Amino acid sequence: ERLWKDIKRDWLLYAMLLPTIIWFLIFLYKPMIGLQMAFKQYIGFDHFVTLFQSEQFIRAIKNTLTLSGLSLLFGFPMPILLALMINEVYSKGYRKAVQTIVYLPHFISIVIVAGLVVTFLSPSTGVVNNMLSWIGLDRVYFLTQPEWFRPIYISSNIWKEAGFDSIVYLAAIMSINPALYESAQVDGATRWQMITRITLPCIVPTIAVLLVIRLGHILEVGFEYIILLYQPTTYETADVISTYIYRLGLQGARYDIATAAGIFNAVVALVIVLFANHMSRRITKTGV
Amino acid sequence: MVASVSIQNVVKRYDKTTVVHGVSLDIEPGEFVVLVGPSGCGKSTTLRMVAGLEEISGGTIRIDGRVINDLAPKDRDVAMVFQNYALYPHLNVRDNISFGLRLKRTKKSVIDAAVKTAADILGLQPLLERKPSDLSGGQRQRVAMGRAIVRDPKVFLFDQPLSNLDAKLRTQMRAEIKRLHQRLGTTVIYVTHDQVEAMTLADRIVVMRDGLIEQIGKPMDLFLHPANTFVASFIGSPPMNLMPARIAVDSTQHVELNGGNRISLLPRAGTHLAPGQEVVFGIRPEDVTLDGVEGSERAQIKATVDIVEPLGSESILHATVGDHSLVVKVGGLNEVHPGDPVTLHVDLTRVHLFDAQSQASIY
Amino acid sequence: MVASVSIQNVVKRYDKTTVVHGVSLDIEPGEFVVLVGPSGCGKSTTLRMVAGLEEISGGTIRIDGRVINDLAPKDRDVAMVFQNYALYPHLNVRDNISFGLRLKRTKKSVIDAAVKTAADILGLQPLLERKPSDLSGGQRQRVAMGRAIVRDPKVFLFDQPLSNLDAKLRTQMRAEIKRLHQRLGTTVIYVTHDQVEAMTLADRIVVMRDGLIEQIGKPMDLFLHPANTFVASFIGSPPMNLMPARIAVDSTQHVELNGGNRISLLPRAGTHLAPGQEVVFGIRPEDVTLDGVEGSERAQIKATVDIVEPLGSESILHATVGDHSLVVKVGGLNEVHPGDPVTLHVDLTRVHLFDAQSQASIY
Amino acid sequence: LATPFYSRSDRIFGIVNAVLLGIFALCALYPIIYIFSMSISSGAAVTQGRVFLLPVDIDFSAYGRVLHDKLFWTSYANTIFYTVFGVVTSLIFIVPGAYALSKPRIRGRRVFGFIIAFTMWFNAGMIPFFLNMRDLGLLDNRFGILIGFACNAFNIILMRNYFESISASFEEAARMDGANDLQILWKVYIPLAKPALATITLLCAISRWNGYFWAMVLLRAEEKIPLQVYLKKTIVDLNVNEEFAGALLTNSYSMETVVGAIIVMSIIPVIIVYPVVQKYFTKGVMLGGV
Amino acid sequence: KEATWVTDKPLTLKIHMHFRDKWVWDENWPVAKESFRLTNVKLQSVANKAATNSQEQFNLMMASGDLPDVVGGDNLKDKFIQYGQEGAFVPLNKLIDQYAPHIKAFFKSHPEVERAIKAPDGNIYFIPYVPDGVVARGYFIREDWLKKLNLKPPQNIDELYTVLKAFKEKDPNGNGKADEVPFIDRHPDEVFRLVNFWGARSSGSDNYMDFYIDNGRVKHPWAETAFRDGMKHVAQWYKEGLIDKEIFTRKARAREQMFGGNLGGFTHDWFASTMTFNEGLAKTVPGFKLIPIAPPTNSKGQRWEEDSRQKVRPDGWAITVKNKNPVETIKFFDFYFSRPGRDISNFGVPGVTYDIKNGKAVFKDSVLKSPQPVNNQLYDMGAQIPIGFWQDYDYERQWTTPEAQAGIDMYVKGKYVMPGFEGVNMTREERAIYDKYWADVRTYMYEMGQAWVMGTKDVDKTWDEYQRQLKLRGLYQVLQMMQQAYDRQYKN
Ligand SMILES: O=C(O)C1=C[C@H](O)[C@H](O)[C@H](O[C@H]2[C@H](O)[C@H](O)[C@H](O[C@H]3[C@H](O)[C@H](O)[C@H](O[C@H]4[C@H](O)[C@H](O)[C@H](O)O[C@@H]4C(=O)O)O[C@@H]3C(=O)O)O[C@@H]2C(=O)O)O1
Repeated sequence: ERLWKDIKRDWLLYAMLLPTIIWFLIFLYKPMIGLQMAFKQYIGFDHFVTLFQSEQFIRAIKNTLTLSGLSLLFGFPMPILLALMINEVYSKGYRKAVQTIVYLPHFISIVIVAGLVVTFLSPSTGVVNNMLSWIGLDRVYFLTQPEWFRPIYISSNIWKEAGFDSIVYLAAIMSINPALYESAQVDGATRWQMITRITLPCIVPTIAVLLVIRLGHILEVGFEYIILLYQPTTYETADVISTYIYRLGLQGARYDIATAAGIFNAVVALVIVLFANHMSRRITKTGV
Repeated sequence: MVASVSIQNVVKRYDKTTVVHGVSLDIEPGEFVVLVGPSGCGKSTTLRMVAGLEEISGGTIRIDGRVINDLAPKDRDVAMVFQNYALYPHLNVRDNISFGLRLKRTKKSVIDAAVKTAADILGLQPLLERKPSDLSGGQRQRVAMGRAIVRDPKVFLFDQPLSNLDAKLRTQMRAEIKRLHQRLGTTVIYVTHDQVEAMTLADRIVVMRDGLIEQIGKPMDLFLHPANTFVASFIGSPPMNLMPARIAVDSTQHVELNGGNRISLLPRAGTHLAPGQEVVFGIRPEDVTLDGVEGSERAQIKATVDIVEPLGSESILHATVGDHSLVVKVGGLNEVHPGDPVTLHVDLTRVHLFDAQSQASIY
Repeated sequence: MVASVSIQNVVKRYDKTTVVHGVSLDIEPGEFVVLVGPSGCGKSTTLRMVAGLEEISGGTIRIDGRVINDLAPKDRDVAMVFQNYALYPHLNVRDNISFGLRLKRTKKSVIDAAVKTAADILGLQPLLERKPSDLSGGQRQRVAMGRAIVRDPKVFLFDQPLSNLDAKLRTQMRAEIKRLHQRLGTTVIYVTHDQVEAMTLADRIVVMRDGLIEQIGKPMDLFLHPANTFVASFIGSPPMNLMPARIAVDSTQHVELNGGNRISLLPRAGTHLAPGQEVVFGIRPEDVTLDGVEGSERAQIKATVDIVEPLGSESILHATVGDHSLVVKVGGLNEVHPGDPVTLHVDLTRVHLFDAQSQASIY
Repeated sequence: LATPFYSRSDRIFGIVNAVLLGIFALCALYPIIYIFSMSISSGAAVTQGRVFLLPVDIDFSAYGRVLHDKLFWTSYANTIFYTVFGVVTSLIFIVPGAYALSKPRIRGRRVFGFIIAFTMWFNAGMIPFFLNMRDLGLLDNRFGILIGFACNAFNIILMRNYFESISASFEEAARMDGANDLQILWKVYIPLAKPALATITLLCAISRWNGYFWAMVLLRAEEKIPLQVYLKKTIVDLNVNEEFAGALLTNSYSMETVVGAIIVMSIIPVIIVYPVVQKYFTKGVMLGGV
Repeated sequence: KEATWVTDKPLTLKIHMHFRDKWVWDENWPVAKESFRLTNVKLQSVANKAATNSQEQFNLMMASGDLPDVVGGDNLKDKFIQYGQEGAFVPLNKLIDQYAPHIKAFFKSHPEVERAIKAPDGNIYFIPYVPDGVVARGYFIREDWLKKLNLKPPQNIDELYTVLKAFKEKDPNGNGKADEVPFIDRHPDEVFRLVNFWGARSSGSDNYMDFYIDNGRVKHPWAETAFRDGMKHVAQWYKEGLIDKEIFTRKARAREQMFGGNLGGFTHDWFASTMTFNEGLAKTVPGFKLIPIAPPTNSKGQRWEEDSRQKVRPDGWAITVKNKNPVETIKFFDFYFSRPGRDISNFGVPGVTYDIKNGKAVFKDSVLKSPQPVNNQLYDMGAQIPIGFWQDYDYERQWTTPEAQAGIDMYVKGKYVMPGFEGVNMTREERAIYDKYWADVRTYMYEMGQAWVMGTKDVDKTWDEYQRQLKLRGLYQVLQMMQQAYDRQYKN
C-alpha cells in the first residue's frame, strides 16, 4: 500500500534512524528484560519484604525523601534567583565576569569537587577550620559528623551547578520582548514590581518543565557525591536508595534485592513524574 | 489633558554616532503630527526620547512649561503604544488594561470605571474576560490602545502601531485611529514607515531622513510642494518620476529631457532658473494621460511602452523615455501592449523641477 | 521551454477532512495564471502538488504528454521559487544558482552562458561572487528566481514569491516579474495572498477561498463581473462597498437602502430579480461621486460624512447612510467637513447586486 | 531590559543586587585561586594553618611529584581518548537519527519517538545495566565505554527540535534539484545546525571528561582507567603506600600540596578551553555560556 | 638455565594480588624480576592499581566469573577456605607431597602452623605467609618531652593521663601552640587497644577484633561488659584531644607526619620501624628521641601487653581451578620456602639491596642508612609482601637498633606479652555460620566502635541496643559454634 511506497523514498532516512533505534533497544530496553529477570532469582516477590523490613534500607528511603526535599527546596530556586540577579545587572563587562566565574564550577569534575570538600574541611589542615580558628570558633570535623553532611552536600552542589542551571532561566527571561517591560516603565513599575508581575509569570512554564524534569531524577539525587564522601559514621543520614542499590548490588554482589529496590525506585520515579507532568500540564502551559 | 509639546535641538548619541541630529519640532495642543520616513532614522528614537525610554544626549524637550528631560516616563504624563503586542499573555484583557493602574492599586472603583470607559471606546467589553493567547492582531493593538487611554495622559505616543498588521487591517485600524482622535482630541505623535498613514491621519507631517528632519507641513503642502527631490519621491501612492534633464536653448520657457523631448513651462513668477542648468524634471503619474488633452497646445512628451500593469478601474503604465522610465496612471482597458511607440500628455500646471546638486526645489 | 499543463480533478485530503476539492484547471503553454486567496487554502497545496513536494491523493495532472502524478521531482521538469527565498546561506551566489546543475556533470555543461544570461536578465554582474547572508531580501529573491530560470524547465512555480519584501521593493520585483515573463514566456503558475499582484501579472486569475476553486477569468473579468460577494469584496484597491438592501413595490426599477434611500436600476436583461428579495447591494468607491456633478437626480443618495482621509491629489471619503457605511473616492483638492450631511451620486451601470442567501451575482 | 536609571528604590535595589551577586561570585571563585596558591605553596605553611588566599614560601615540588606519576598521565590519555572518540561515536548515532526523526513523514515517527523519549522517565536500573554490559562482553573494554553510552534521549530530541526549526524550503528545494536524503543532510542541514552541533558536542565532551562512576565500574585494567577514577583513588580516598608516606619527609611538599597540584593539573585544560567556548556561545549581550 | 628453575620453558601466569588496601603485584618489581630469573616463571598482574579496598577487589574478581591463575593477598584465609570448599581453589596437599619438598618438610616441622590453615575437610587451598619472630608491638614515648616539661616517665594509667594532659595543655614542643597531639598510630584499631589501660582487651591475638580463651571459655573482647568501661574513657581521651582526631583516617602517613611535624607525644606501633625514625629524622627534628617503655600499670593492677607476633597469620596466596598449571605453581610456591626464595623475598635483590656474606644475606649500607624503614623500602621493591614466603627474622635484626633490641628484651624479660589465640578447627556444617555472619558482625562492631571513639554516639546509652543488635546479627551463634570446637579440643 502506502508505507512501502513511502519507504522506497525514505529508505536513506530510515537507514539513518535504524542504528539509533538499535542502540536504544540494546543498551536500554534489553536491561529491562534483564530487569524482569533479575526480579525472581535467587519467583521471587519475597525479598521485596526484605526491603520492607530492614533497619538499613528504610532509613535509606527515609534519607532519600529527606535529601529530595532539601535538594528541591534549597537547590531548585537558586538558579532562578541567580538568573534574576544577573538579569538586573548593567555594565556588561561586570555581568560578563560574574557569569564566567559563576558558570565555571559546573565544568569542575564531581570527584574534584568532593576533593575540594575533603581538602577544605580537613581538621587542622583545610582552610575552613583555619578561618574558623581565626575568629575563635574553634574547629569541627565535618565529614565524620552526620549533622553536617546534607548542608555540605547542597552547598557544594549549588556552588557547582547554580550558574550553569541559571543559564537556561537567563535565556528564558531574555527571550521576552522589551515592550512588556517598557510599557510597564511608562506606567511606573519598579524593579521588584516587574520581576514579580511580568518576568516570573512569563518564565513560569520553563521553570515548570525544569521542575518536573527535576522531579524525574529527584530520587537519584546526589548519588555520585554520596558514593564518594559518605563516612561509616555518617552512613545513617547519607545513605540513599541509589547508594543502597550500588553497595549491595555492585559491591556486595547481591543482584536480587538491589534490582528489586531499583524497580521500586524507578516505579516511584515514574509515578511522581507522571503526577508532576499532569499537574504541570493542567495548571501550566503545555508540558512534557 | 490637552497640552503642547516643544522639541528643541534634540540629539541622541550612541557610542559616538549621533543617530538624530538637532531635531526641532513644536507641537500645538490636540494636534496630530506624524514622523514619517525610511527605516534607520531617529523617528522612533525621538518618540522614545519624548517617552523617556531613551536618554537625551543634547537639546531639550518639554511638555507645557515643564522640562521632562531629567524626569521619569511615569511622571512625563505620556502614554505609549508600541508596535509589537504590549499585552501580557498570562493576564486577561481586563487585567491588561488595568495593569498600570494596578501598579499603585488603591481604589478598585477607579480601575473599574476606567476600564469600562476604555472598553466602551474600543469595543473591548466582550473581550474583557478573554485572554491574549487567542486574539486578533488588531484586537491586541486595540487593547494596547486601551492601555494608552486608561492612563489619560497629555500625550499619546504611537510607534509604528499598524506595522505588524495586514493591509486590510491597516486600512481599517487607520480609519479607526482617525475616528478615535476625533473623540478624545489629545495631543498625539505618530511614527510610520508608511506614507499613506501619514497622509491620512496627520494634521502635520514631518519627514525625517538619516536623523535629519527634511521638511514639515500639511499633507497637501508636502504633496503639492515638496522641499526637495526626496520628499517628492516619498509621498504619494506611486512614486514621483524624477528623471534627469537640462534646458539651454530658451530658459524661462522651455525645458528639455532625455532623447530630445521638450516641455513648455508655465511662467510661475519668482523662479528665475538658468539656461543650461542641470535639472531633475518630475511629474506625478496622475498628471500624465494618454492622448486625452485633444490636440494639446504645448506639444507634450513622447515615449515607448515598457510594460502594462492592470490594476482595477485604473491601470499602471510603465513608459520608457530614452534611457529612463516614467510611470503613468491610465484607464482600465487601453490596448497599448509593449514595444509600440506612445505619446504621453503632461499637465503643465503640476510639473516640478529640482536642482541636480542642491536637491531643493529651485522651481 | 514552452509547454501546456493540465490539472484534472486533483484533490488532496488530510485525515478525515479535505483541504482541496476536485480542482480542475487547464493552463495553455506560455500562459500566466495566478492562484490568489486568503491564507488558509489549497492554492499552495496545489502548487506544491504540481511541484511534486506533496503527493496526489486523487485526480490526474500532466504536462504536455507526460503524466507527472507518479514521478520524481527532478524529472518533473519544473522549477520552484519559495517564500523563504530557499537559498543556502553557506554556499556562494553563483554556487547557489549552480547547485542543481552541479549534480549533473561539470565542465562541458559550460555553465558560463547559462549564468551569464540569467544574471544579465536579472542584471547582476558583480553579484556573481557573493553570499546570501550579506545580500538584501529583494536580491535574494531575485537570485532565487535566477536558480529557477537556470533549470530551464517547462513550468515556473511561484509560491508567494515576495511576501517579506517591502511595498516599495514589492512593486519593483512585480514589474521585474512582468518583464521577465514577457521576455522568456515559459508557462508559469503563480500563488499570491495579494490581489494587486494577481491583477497585474496574471493573464488568467483563479480565486480560491478555503474550499474548492471559486472562479476563473481575466483580471478585468473578475473586476467587472464578480461571481459572488466574496470576489467583489476581495478585488480592487479599495474594497467594494457592500451594504444590505431590499426591493418592495417595483422590482427591476427599484432598490431600497437603510437610511430611507432608494435607487433606480437599469433594466440589464439576464437579471431575473425578485420583489421583496433580501439582497446585498455592492458598489465601487470609484463609481460613487459627490452630489450634482452630472447625474442627475435618479441615481443619488443621502448620507452623513463620517471621516475623510486625504491620500494625495485624491482622497478617501467614508460616508454613513444607514447604520452602515460606504466608501467613495473623491478629489483631494476639495474642502469637506465631518458631521454635515452630503449627497452622493452612484453610477447606475457599474452597480452590483448579490443574494443575501445564495451570495451569488444577481444583477 | 531597559535603561531608565531614575527611580530611587530601584537604584538601591540594583546596588544591593550587584553587591550580593558580587559576594556570591567571590565565594564561587575563592576555592580555585585557593587550591592554586596552596598547590604552589609549601607543605609546611599549608600544614601550619598558613596560606589562605595567596601563597607564602611556595614550593613547586608537588608538581614534580605529580609529573613523575605514570598512571596519572596514562589516565589523562584515557580521558582524552574517551572524550574525543566518545563524542564522535555519540554524534554519529545522534545527528542522522535526529535528522530522520525530525522529518514529519515517517511510519514509526510516533512509536520511534516513544522508543527514544521513554528512556528519560524510566530506566531499568544500575545492576541490570551492568549485567547487560557483562553479557555483551564490553566489560574492561574501551570500546565498551564508548558505545556503552553514545546516546542520551535529551541530545536527540534537542537536535531533532533544532532540525525542525529549520525551514522546510531548503529540503524541498534540494528535492526539487534532485538531492535525496543524505546528500541534503551534509550539504545544507548540517552547516545550518552548527549551534546545536556545538551544544551537543559540548555536553558530550563534558560528559566524557568528568565521567567517573561507570568508568570505574566497567573497567578493570589500570591502563584503561580514566583520570577521574585515579583521582578517586588519590584525591578523595587519600590512602597511600609507605613509599609515598616516606616520600613526605624527603621532599617537604605535604600530601595536601600534592592533592592541590593534581586537581590543578586536572582542571587546567578546562580553564584553558572555557573562555573560547563561552566566547563562542555568548556572541552578543550575555545569554550564557551554553 | 638455573638450578632453581621449576620449569625449563618460560611460564607467564595471571596473578591477582591486592593487599592491605595499598599495593598491587608488579611484574616490574626487582624482587619479581629476580623471582622470574630464578624460577623461570613470570607472574603477570591483573589488578586495578587505582583501586582502594583490597577485599572488595577480591570479591569483585571472584564474582566476575573470570578467574586468574594465582590469587594472593592478606586476610583471605577465611575466604580461601570458603571458595576452597566451593571448588574455586585446588587442594595443594598431594601437590605439596609430590612436588613441594620444602613446604611439606615445613608442615612436618610445623604441624600447629598447618593446623590453622586447614579447612574443615583438612585440605590446604593456599600457601600461607609465615612471619618469624617473638614480639610484635610495644609502647613508645618521646624522651625529650619528658624532660623540658619536667615529668618522670609514666608508670601507670594516672601518670600517663597527666603526661598526655601535660602534652595537650602545656607545650612539649615549643612552637608556642596547642597543635601537638598526645597519642597517634598508623593503625586505627590501636585506638581501641588503649582500653588495656583500664584492663580490657581489644583482641585475642595479633589480628584485630579476634576472639580468645578465658579459663576454658571462648569469648570476644568487645562483647564483654568490661569493654564499654574502657571505651567510655578512651572516648573521654578523644574528647579531651589526647587522641588524634584523624586516627581512623590518617593511617599509613601517621608516623611520618606527627613525628615528622613534631606534633606526636605517644604511639604504640612496632619496635624496629619506630626506632628507625630516631636515626632517620634526627636531622630535620633536632631534639627527637623516641624510647621504648614498659606498659603502664592498668586499673586492675597488672602489666598488660596484648599484641604478640603470631605464626602463620591469615595471609598468603592460592591456586585457582583455571590455572591449568598446578605443578609449576606449587613448585613456584615451594621456591619461596627454599633458602634463595627466602633470600629474595625477605632481603630484596642481591647486588642492590643486599649481598651474600659468609652463608648469610646482609643488607647494603644504602638500605641501612636510609631514613625510611627497611620494610617500607622492601614493600615498594616487592619484598616482605604477604605471599607464601617464609620470613627470616635476621632481616629484621639487622636494622633493629640497640635501643629497640633493649626494648624487645625488656618486654620479653618482663613477660608483659599475653598469649596468642591460635583459633579452632570447625567442621563443614558449623563453619558456614562463622563464614557468613562474622564478616558483617565484625564490620558492624568496627563502625559502632568508630562512632563511639569520635563521640558521635554515647556508649552507655546505646550499649543495650548494641547488645541486642549483636544478638540478632548472629555473633553469639558464632561464639557458641566456636565453643563447640574448643570444648571438644581442650578438656583438662
Ligand atoms: O615495621 C616493623 O617493625 C615491622 C617489622 C617486620 O619485619 C614486618 O615488616 C612487620 O610488618 C607489619 C607492618 O609493620 C604493619 O604492622 C602491618 O599492618 C598491617 C596488618 O598486619 C594487616 O595486614 C592490615 O590488614 C588490614 C587491611 O589493610 C584492611 O584494612 C582490611 O580490611 O583489614 C585488615 C585488618 O587487619 O583489619 O594492614 C596493616 C597495614 O598494612 O597497614 O602488618 C605487617 C605484618 O607483617 O603483619 O612490621
